Amino acid sequence: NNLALRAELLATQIREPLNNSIGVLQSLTSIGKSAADKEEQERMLRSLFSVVGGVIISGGLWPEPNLTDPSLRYDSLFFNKADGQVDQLSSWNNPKAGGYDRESWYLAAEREAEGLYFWSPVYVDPYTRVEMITVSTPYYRNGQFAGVATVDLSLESLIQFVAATAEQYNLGVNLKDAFGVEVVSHNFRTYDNALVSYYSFGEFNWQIEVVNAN
Ligand SMILES: [Cl-]
Repeated sequence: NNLALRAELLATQIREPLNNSIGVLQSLTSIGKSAADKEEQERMLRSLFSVVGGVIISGGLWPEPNLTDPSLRYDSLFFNKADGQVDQLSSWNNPKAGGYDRESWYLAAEREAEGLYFWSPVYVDPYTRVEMITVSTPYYRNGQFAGVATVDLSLESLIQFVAATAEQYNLGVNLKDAFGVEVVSHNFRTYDNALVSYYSFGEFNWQIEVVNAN
């Protein structure tokens, strides 16, 4: 057959939500690095999450906190794509609740070099309750680290996309993340010396194993 070719075609599709998330992150960092005030940034972030599609379901800006008046310490700008409307959530900003600067996806990007991207483990967002993977990156202002930008990928949407694509190409696929978690497993099994095509998106990035479907 043409297993290796179809496996590359599948990998190219699996790459789309990855590329898509990076692109949205770059828009977020543009907004964070800009001179826009907070109401203007909220406006642009709402518009951004209104226009993005695919598996992107939520995300936003996470300024370095000022740990005062309790309501002032945290001023995250976090947006969730619900009917089809976009909601801004304030849930991370009450100090009593712990704040956001100790979260894995914040810490991974904190004070890192602009232009580096970090992938969170799978988790259920404690406030939107959506199971997701998060890509994060730092943004800077005046040379000084200013905060973290995030984009959340819906796991459910990613699974449906990867599995539907594999099925169209008459493939089975297992996709694992940088923590070894099985993100998607669609019609994947090995017996009678079936060939497996392996493709790595990076040493600590996603991995796929691909078989022909019968
Ligand atoms: Cl699955």
